[PDB]
Amino acid sequence: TIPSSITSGSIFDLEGDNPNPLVDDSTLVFVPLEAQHITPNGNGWRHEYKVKESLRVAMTQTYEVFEATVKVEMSDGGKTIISQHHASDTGTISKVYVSDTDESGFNDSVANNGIFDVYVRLRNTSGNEEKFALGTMTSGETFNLRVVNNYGDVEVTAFGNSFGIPVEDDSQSYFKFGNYLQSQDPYTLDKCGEAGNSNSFKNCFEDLGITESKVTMTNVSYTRETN
Ligand SMILES: [Ca+2]
Repeated sequence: TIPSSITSGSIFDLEGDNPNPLVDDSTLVFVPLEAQHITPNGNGWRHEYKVKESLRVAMTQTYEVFEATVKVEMSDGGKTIISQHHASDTGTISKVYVSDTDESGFNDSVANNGIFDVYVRLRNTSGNEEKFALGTMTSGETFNLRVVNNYGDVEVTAFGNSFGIPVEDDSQSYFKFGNYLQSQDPYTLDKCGEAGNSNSFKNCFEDLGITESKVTMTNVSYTRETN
């Protein structure tokens, strides 16, 4: 069953109220094309859970483990962030992607061919992102995701591949997970749409041919200890 920290809101706040991700006691379904949740600075639509403001502390002050069995069904060319450590500012600290773009450096890296790269970017102590390819998948396939924050040393494992480094600390950091669909051309990597304008993203996803984007998470666990 889905942990109560999620289902009850004791730890996580929901972004995108409808539909609710809990489709049965053991399954989370994140569908940003339906939830269509936005923020002032966002660059797409999201359906996502986030650690609530009151519990946030420095990356170096918690031990967190998130694990999930993740199935992804998404139109060719789609790109989403399915888990991330977010900074206090607009920064990010860790991001895990499922992505069908021409961005170089991954196992596929071929735009719009239905083969999604699964990779991670981790922001190091110098403030620079390091990226690492974990695997590839086609729509409908499933993989295992494990994200660990060991007091500032962040590790991601998927498809049996692991990568981790110490990350730039942020005093009010927070973990999020779900399906944050990115409004971006997969060929050119140009962003599409206008911040805060939900209709703009509507039109972007139509033009990008993104008519399916469903992240299903099962066998989910989350632990959090603070120091
Ligand atoms: Ca591809």
